Amino acid sequence: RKVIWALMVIIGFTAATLQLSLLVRKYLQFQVVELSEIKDSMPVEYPSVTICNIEPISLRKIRKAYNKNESQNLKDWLNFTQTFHFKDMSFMNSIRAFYENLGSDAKKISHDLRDLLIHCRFNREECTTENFTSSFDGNYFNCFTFNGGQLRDQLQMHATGPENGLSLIISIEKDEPLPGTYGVYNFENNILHSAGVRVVVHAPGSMPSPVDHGFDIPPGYSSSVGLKALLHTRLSEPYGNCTEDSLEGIQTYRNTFFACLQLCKQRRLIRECKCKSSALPDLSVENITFCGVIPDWKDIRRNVTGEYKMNQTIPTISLACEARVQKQLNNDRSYETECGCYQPCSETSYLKSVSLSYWPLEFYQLSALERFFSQKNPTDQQHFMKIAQDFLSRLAHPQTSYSLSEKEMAKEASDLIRQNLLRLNIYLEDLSVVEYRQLPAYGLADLFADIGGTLGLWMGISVLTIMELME
Amino acid sequence: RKVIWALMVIIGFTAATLQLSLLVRKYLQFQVVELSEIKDSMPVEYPSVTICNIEPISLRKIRKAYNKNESQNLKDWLNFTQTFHFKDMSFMNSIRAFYENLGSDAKKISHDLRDLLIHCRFNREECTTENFTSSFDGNYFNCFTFNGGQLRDQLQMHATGPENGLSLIISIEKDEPLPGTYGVYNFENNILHSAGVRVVVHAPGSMPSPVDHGFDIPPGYSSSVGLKALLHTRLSEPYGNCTEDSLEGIQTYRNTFFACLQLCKQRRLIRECKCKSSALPDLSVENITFCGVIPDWKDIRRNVTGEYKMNQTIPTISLACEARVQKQLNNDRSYETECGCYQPCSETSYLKSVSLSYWPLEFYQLSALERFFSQKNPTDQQHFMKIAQDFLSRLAHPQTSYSLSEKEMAKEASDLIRQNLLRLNIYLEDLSVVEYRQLPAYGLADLFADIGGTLGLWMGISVLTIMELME
Amino acid sequence: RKVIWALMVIIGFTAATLQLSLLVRKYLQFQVVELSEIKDSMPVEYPSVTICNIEPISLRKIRKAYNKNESQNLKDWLNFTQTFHFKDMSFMNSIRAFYENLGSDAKKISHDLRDLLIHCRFNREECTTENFTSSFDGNYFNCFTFNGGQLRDQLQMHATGPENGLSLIISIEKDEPLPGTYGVYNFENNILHSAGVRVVVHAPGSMPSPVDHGFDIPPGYSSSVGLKALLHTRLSEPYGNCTEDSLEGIQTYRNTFFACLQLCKQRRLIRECKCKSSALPDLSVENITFCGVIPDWKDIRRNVTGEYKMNQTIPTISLACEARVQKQLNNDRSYETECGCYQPCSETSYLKSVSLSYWPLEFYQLSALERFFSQKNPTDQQHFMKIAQDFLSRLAHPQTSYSLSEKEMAKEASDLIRQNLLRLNIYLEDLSVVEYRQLPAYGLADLFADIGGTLGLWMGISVLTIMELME
Amino acid sequence: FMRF
Amino acid sequence: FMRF
Amino acid sequence: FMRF
Ligand SMILES: *[C@@H]1O[C@H](CO)[C@@H](O[C@@H]2O[C@H](CO)[C@@H](O)[C@H](O)[C@H]2NC(C)=O)[C@H](O)[C@H]1NC(C)=O
Ligand SMILES: *[C@@H]1O[C@H](CO)[C@@H](O[C@@H]2O[C@H](CO)[C@@H](O)[C@H](O)[C@H]2NC(C)=O)[C@H](O)[C@H]1NC(C)=O
Ligand SMILES: *[C@@H]1O[C@H](CO)[C@@H](O[C@@H]2O[C@H](CO)[C@@H](O)[C@H](O)[C@H]2NC(C)=O)[C@H](O)[C@H]1NC(C)=O
Ligand SMILES: *[C@@H]1O[C@H](CO)[C@@H](O[C@@H]2O[C@H](CO)[C@@H](O)[C@H](O)[C@H]2NC(C)=O)[C@H](O)[C@H]1NC(C)=O
Ligand SMILES: *[C@@H]1O[C@H](CO)[C@@H](O[C@@H]2O[C@H](CO)[C@@H](O)[C@H](O)[C@H]2NC(C)=O)[C@H](O)[C@H]1NC(C)=O
Ligand SMILES: *[C@@H]1O[C@H](CO)[C@@H](O[C@@H]2O[C@H](CO)[C@@H](O)[C@H](O)[C@H]2NC(C)=O)[C@H](O)[C@H]1NC(C)=O
Ligand SMILES: *[C@@H]1O[C@H](CO)[C@@H](O[C@@H]2O[C@H](CO)[C@@H](O)[C@H](O)[C@H]2NC(C)=O)[C@H](O)[C@H]1NC(C)=O
Ligand SMILES: *[C@@H]1O[C@H](CO)[C@@H](O[C@@H]2O[C@H](CO)[C@@H](O)[C@H](O)[C@H]2NC(C)=O)[C@H](O)[C@H]1NC(C)=O
Ligand SMILES: *[C@@H]1O[C@H](CO)[C@@H](O[C@@H]2O[C@H](CO)[C@@H](O)[C@H](O)[C@H]2NC(C)=O)[C@H](O)[C@H]1NC(C)=O
Ligand SMILES: *[C@@H]1O[C@H](CO)[C@@H](O[C@@H]2O[C@H](CO)[C@@H](O)[C@H](O)[C@H]2NC(C)=O)[C@H](O)[C@H]1NC(C)=O
Ligand SMILES: *[C@@H]1O[C@H](CO)[C@@H](O[C@@H]2O[C@H](CO)[C@@H](O)[C@H](O)[C@H]2NC(C)=O)[C@H](O)[C@H]1NC(C)=O
Ligand SMILES: *[C@@H]1O[C@H](CO)[C@@H](O[C@@H]2O[C@H](CO)[C@@H](O)[C@H](O)[C@H]2NC(C)=O)[C@H](O)[C@H]1NC(C)=O
Ligand SMILES: *[C@@H]1O[C@H](CO)[C@@H](O)[C@H](O)[C@H]1NC(C)=O
Ligand SMILES: *[C@@H]1O[C@H](CO)[C@@H](O)[C@H](O)[C@H]1NC(C)=O
Ligand SMILES: *[C@@H]1O[C@H](CO)[C@@H](O)[C@H](O)[C@H]1NC(C)=O
Ligand SMILES: *[C@@H]1O[C@H](CO)[C@@H](O)[C@H](O)[C@H]1NC(C)=O
Ligand SMILES: *[C@@H]1O[C@H](CO)[C@@H](O)[C@H](O)[C@H]1NC(C)=O
Ligand SMILES: *[C@@H]1O[C@H](CO)[C@@H](O)[C@H](O)[C@H]1NC(C)=O
Repeated sequence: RKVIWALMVIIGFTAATLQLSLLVRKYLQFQVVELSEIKDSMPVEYPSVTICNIEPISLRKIRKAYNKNESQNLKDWLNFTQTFHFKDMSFMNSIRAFYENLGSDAKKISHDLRDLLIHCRFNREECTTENFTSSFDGNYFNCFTFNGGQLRDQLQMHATGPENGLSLIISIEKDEPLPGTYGVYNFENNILHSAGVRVVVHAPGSMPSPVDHGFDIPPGYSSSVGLKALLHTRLSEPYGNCTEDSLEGIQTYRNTFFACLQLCKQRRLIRECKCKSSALPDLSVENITFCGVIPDWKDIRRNVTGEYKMNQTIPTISLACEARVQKQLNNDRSYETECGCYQPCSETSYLKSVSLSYWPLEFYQLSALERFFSQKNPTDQQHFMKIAQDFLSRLAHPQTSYSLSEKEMAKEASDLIRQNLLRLNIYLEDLSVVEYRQLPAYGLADLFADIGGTLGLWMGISVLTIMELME
Repeated sequence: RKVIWALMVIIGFTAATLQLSLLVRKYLQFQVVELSEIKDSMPVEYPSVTICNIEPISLRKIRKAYNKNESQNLKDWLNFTQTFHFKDMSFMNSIRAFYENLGSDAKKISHDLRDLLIHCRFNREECTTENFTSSFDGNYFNCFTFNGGQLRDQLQMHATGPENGLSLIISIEKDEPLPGTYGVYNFENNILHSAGVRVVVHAPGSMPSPVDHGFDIPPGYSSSVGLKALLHTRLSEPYGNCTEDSLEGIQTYRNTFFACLQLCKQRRLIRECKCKSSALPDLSVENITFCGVIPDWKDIRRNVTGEYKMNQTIPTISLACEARVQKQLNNDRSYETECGCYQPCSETSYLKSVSLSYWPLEFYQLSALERFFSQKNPTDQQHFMKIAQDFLSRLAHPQTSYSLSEKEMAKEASDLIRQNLLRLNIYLEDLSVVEYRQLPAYGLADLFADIGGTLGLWMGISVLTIMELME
Repeated sequence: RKVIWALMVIIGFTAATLQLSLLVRKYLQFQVVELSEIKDSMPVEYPSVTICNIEPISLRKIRKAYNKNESQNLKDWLNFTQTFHFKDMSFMNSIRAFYENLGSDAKKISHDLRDLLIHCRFNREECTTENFTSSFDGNYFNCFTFNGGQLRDQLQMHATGPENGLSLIISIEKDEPLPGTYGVYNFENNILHSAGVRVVVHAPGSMPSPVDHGFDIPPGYSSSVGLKALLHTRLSEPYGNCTEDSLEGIQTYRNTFFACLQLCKQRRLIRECKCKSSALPDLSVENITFCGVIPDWKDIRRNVTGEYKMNQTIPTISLACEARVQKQLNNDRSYETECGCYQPCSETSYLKSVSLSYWPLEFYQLSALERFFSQKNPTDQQHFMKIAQDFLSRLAHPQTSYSLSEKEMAKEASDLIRQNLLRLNIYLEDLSVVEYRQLPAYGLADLFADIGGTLGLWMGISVLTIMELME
Repeated sequence: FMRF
Repeated sequence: FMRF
Repeated sequence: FMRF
């Protein structure tokens, strides 16, 4: 009768041990699952807000330079870029090439936060330009970061709504050009030649991507960006490969996958060709310069010896190589696994809802302009705010109904103000952070809970089989 | 040989019972997991839509009051707030203080839905002002709620798209001010002094939060708000602590966590200081009045006895106490666990996508204005629609190409209409509700499924151990 | 003593087999769970972008027709739709009825992509009108689809940002009407009578729903639509009932649930009444025509015999039947289970974030207009771009500061350009696709892992019970 | 859809 | 809230 | 980037 006993015991043992092997195999493939939960009690970290002027250059500083005699380089540069033939003519008829081939003048022409940010107010407390760290970005020359993680440790929202949040009255400084001057529309550029502010609401301590990640905002409108905070926490080894590292770039940035991809693209570009792209994050590696830098362009323009014929092609080898490598990188994602890099173990993103409204009312424009002057403008009678304030002040102090002229003055003041000024509120709609946490699909505690009951008896029965077998 | 039997049985029993204890412990910690599924067949409940005018006061009613002699209080109030010095001078140079210190006049100055809502159309059926319940909100004086859960039980969308949804042609009634009058820009206010409509798309039967949860919408644009419905269902005891209760406030509201937090903030403010804030939801508790109410401000302005020097400071103790408590509450979330309150067991939220377009075309402006008059305006020749309609009607009935003047008339009509009028569509993009349901991570049925197989045999083997042990 | 043995064995067997039955029952209900994970390496499929002009007709072609003598039908149609009384007077005072009752003239009046799309640029490479497939939609007459899945197989984004994405400079061709002509505002229409472009960003190869799924975009603004790709993969039988089929409509479309619902609504409408709706997708079934087609309207207008009194009612039975069936379908979702149809096993959706900015700067308007002419306009001196370009060219070539007139010319050019022109960027913000995959809640491998350990021993003990029982 |  |  |  023991034959049936042995056969059924063997069959049961094989079944149980195959089941246990299947379980330990399921654990061996370290699967993960993303669990989303709304945490309404965890403190919300206010993001980092990078504001850029969509128009990089300022026509006011340009006009000032022509009225003086320090614009010669620019006057040379234009005279150079528009006399010789260049490949990618659209690139060096643009402003990025102007930045690359002469950087100091580009800085001297770019916008300043003083002139740009006219009023700032965070968490019901006044903030100044001292809360914004400046940085540079080609085609978005000057970009200023509030809550950049450098001046102060970090900023937190304990309150929702646009009242408890960043509020920026910004003048885009859209100034009328020189009397006989018009800019060149770079048609290979999908983002520039627009009036407004490019805002990047990104994770605190992470480098901004004004081109890729920014959203633009128009003048003459109060635009409110309500944010919902998403916290994506990942698993390190062995379940995943995220690390709590920090990107290098120019300055230590909190790690984000896209920013690291941009940095490794810049490094690959630096390796393949001996130049660097102003589209990608800066790296400041000696002696690497910008791609599309004609080193002797001043000498070429200065036709000291007549080997440079009119409308002659200029090589620009580095620019072509950069274009080739950028095309290969943009049309193929295989590089993403070479420079590797990893997702941040903890990442913070934001769902932004942008809603705009007509701002400011013609009723409040005079009271606005009064304070904007009283705080920021002691000079420059030839300014929009001043011409607008003259109209509004003669309306409010004539010394019934608005006359046609009175109406014309009010309308001209409103057009000036709303062509130049915009309010931008950035706030948390709710303090409930939506957390996507990566969890082990088959935890080790789960393995123990699913094997121990079998294993405790079946190791003993294996010992029984041993004793019955060879003794 | 039985010694090995006893030892292996004891080891197996300890392993199995430790495994069972681990399982029952896992059940003892009543974990929950949020499961998201797209339900394409459940009926979608159309939200509650609260429209507010971003400009609380109406300059038309103000001008009418000055032309009459019932504005004296206002004429006194201004004369008071601008002669004496007050702390938080920005607060009582604002309109909220005007509301608080004299409410009836603020109501008489605020906007009316008749004048505000010019055409309404829901689910391809005409709707009037009778479908909107009025309510009051400081700095957003009059706020009108469609589908507020009071007039009718609830409203449902069985069809998507902007055709089967709310459509509101709203005139913001942006009227030119008095000939020599300008408003005061309250720079401690990040949302006002803007032209448009503040729209709150909130869960049906839940109190609106025009400041915190509203999104603003500009005049002269048809803005379409497409909604995707999210249904978050939570677990009651013992897994969670949500309840299907209802907030009290002024009127019974469907419970939402943020609204309850605002109500308990208002109650804490009522307890700590003996006043109430117009920023927070109203409570109407006798004999509590608004913070920032100067009870004898009429007597102070009426300088019957000269103890009130020019530009003298006025105490406003209650306003300072309210500011202190509000600052402490806004900069610290620890209060959230005192007033407790709970998330609604079932909550409805909406992902809104707002897209605007230039409205109305100059082609259709005359045909629009004709009906807006024919339905709503028998009076007020000194109105924008009337002056605009005169221009358009003389264009369409001169009695080729537009002349410069004809062009000027068309442009002036278009500017008037698009400064005052806006279309707002609010609709469901899709009827697939995204439901986040909280489910027991380790259900009791799961506990039984994971213990019973062991337990059935191992209670019997425990009985065996008993019999072998003491008998 | 064996009695206790038998009783405890029976109890354990019943417990274990009830547990196994509970598990196999849990498997029998083929539950599914949606698991969301962010895949950062899978290639992202660029969507299909359908641009429509919010104004269906073009006033320029209308004026050209009146200047010629081929507008007679239109001149008849208007003369007919106004002379006689019709039910739903708003419908046949609209443009959809004009399309339905005379289609060829509606096509001849509608917008052409040449005139509409002025500059296109995808993935940093120039694209022309040859990349857009035309299609027709009542009230959105001409709708042009980029990446429609017909001209080329499919398009992929390997790069983020607005630079590597679709960029469309579109002229809405908003032309001033005839000198004494005004359009009729159809107040039963919540989407028309607006200036802009209706953009549908939909799954590649899926029919566009410009009304239900489109979002509108205003002229004079560069609007950037950043897309986040969501991939929802479902389970076929037996867990679900999705299929990888293709809708028929006019042309083979990739299956989407909403589009199939619209098609089955159109089929139900074709069955119930013998006509077809221009609101729903076209089907082209002989001999079914459009609902609201008055077959002899030309004969009715031609009052050859005086049985048609002035202002007499015209029956329009088919239009009323279509309205009845559409109302019943829109107010009741029970039809959704009749025509059945299924969700696509694999579906692609997009979270779009639309941000607009003032475009183009007055600095770059001349350089823009120069190229727009040099590429697209050899004729039509009576055009906005030409009048605007005249102003800008006399500003830039006068042959200091702008004079009042110079300022007036600049402003008039800017108003023309920004009334007619708009830039639209559509791009992927990130290449990380959020994938919601439906997974078996209780997989068969899980059933085996949860039963085998018990089953291996307990079938053997069942054999033991057999042997002990009847032998 | 358009009057005079 | 409004001056002259 | 700008002509005359
Ligand atoms: C670039 O600068 C050169 C000067 O080096 C300009 O050439 C001059 O043009 C003026 C105008 O006719 C002549 O009177 C001078 O004799 C020229 N100088 C030369 C040829 O050495 C040239 O026109 C400028 N081009 C641009 C596009 O600015
Ligand atoms: C904005 O910047 C100001 C000035 O840098 C900050 O004010 C300082 O805050 C620190 C603590 O963070 C204090 O120790 C200093 O005494 C403050 N100085 C002044 C002049 O106020 C302010 O905290 C910053 N605010 C934000 C939100 O970043
Ligand atoms: C650079 O200089 C050389 C000589 O100085 C120029 O060559 C002359 O150009 C003029 C036109 O201004 C011609 O009339 C002559 O025939 C050319 N040759 C000589 C020997 O004079 C050349 O054009 C200049 N190029 C630029 C770009 O300035
Ligand atoms: C980090 O872990 C991720 C896990 O997703 C790896 O991503 C995979 O990389 C392989 C490499 O050939 C690709 O084929 C897969 O398509 C990637 N995604 C998967 C498997 O979901 C990644 O390679 C790891 N290493 C780094 C440096 O990121
Ligand atoms: C507030 O009202 C008082 C009136 O009680 C104003 O004082 C008057 O000002 C006029 C103008 O010069 C004088 O002619 C009167 O004699 C004043 N009456 C007094 C002092 O009792 C005061 O100017 C008003 N202030 C504001 C800001 O409106
Ligand atoms: C808008 O309000 C009108 C009037 O209050 C509602 O019309 C009434 O609807 C009820 C049923 O809900 C009927 O019993 C009445 O006979 C109707 N009266 C009139 C005059 O129409 C209408 O239902 C409301 N619509 C919405 C969407 O709230
Ligand atoms: C309140 O009234 C007192 C007296 O009626 C005012 O005090 C006088 O103010 C005038 C200025 O108008 C001075 O010339 C006098 O010297 C003050 N004293 C007296 C005894 O007349 C006081 O200014 C008034 N304050 C306000 C705010 O109206
Ligand atoms: C209701 O249940 C929630 C569960 O999340 C409780 O929230 C926790 O409250 C404690 C109290 O000190 C906090 O420390 C935790 O941070 C909260 N969140 C957790 C644990 O995720 C809440 O307190 C319970 N009671 C009420 C009235 O809400
Ligand atoms: C529609 O067309 C008819 C023509 O068939 C118009 O009727 C004519 O109106 C003019 C203007 O007074 C008269 O001189 C003609 O004698 C009429 N012809 C008739 C009656 O056969 C009619 O006015 C047009 N209506 C509209 C709205 O366009
Ligand atoms: C846009 O359309 C053009 C012309 O139809 C496409 O260019 C062709 O692309 C195919 C391969 O897709 C080549 O075989 C042809 O030689 C190309 N012809 C020309 C004239 O360029 C272009 O690929 C399309 N681009 C997109 C993004 O759809
Ligand atoms: C269709 O034609 C008939 C007759 O041709 C019209 O009937 C006459 O209308 C005129 C008005 O223009 C009246 O004065 C006559 O009394 C009517 N009867 C007769 C016998 O002439 C009828 O009005 C026309 N209807 C339309 C819509 O054109
Ligand atoms: C395909 O499967 C879905 C599963 O959700 C079915 O949807 C259910 O259909 C029944 C039919 O009466 C409804 O009562 C349910 O409300 C639907 N949703 C559920 C159960 O979640 C659908 O009917 C199936 N067939 C088709 C053609 O879609
Ligand atoms: C770059 O050029 C400079 C020339 O001054 C040289 O000193 C330096 O060594 C070069 N860089 C490297 C990495 O050699
Ligand atoms: C300059 O040369 C390019 C090609 O070499 C040509 O297209 C362009 O028309 C030329 N311009 C002038 C002013 O000669
Ligand atoms: C508030 O004041 C009134 C004065 O009329 C008084 O009757 C009432 O009792 C007071 N409130 C409370 C709660 O005592
Ligand atoms: C009023 O007093 C305040 C401070 O007490 C001062 O700042 C202000 O300038 C004074 N205004 C006038 C008109 O005296
Ligand atoms: C529709 O009418 C045409 C008339 O030419 C007829 O030939 C055709 O058969 C009809 N359709 C059907 C389905 O019978
Ligand atoms: C035409 O008849 C309708 C109703 O039959 C009426 O409302 C309308 O006013 C009439 N119009 C004219 C011009 O007679």
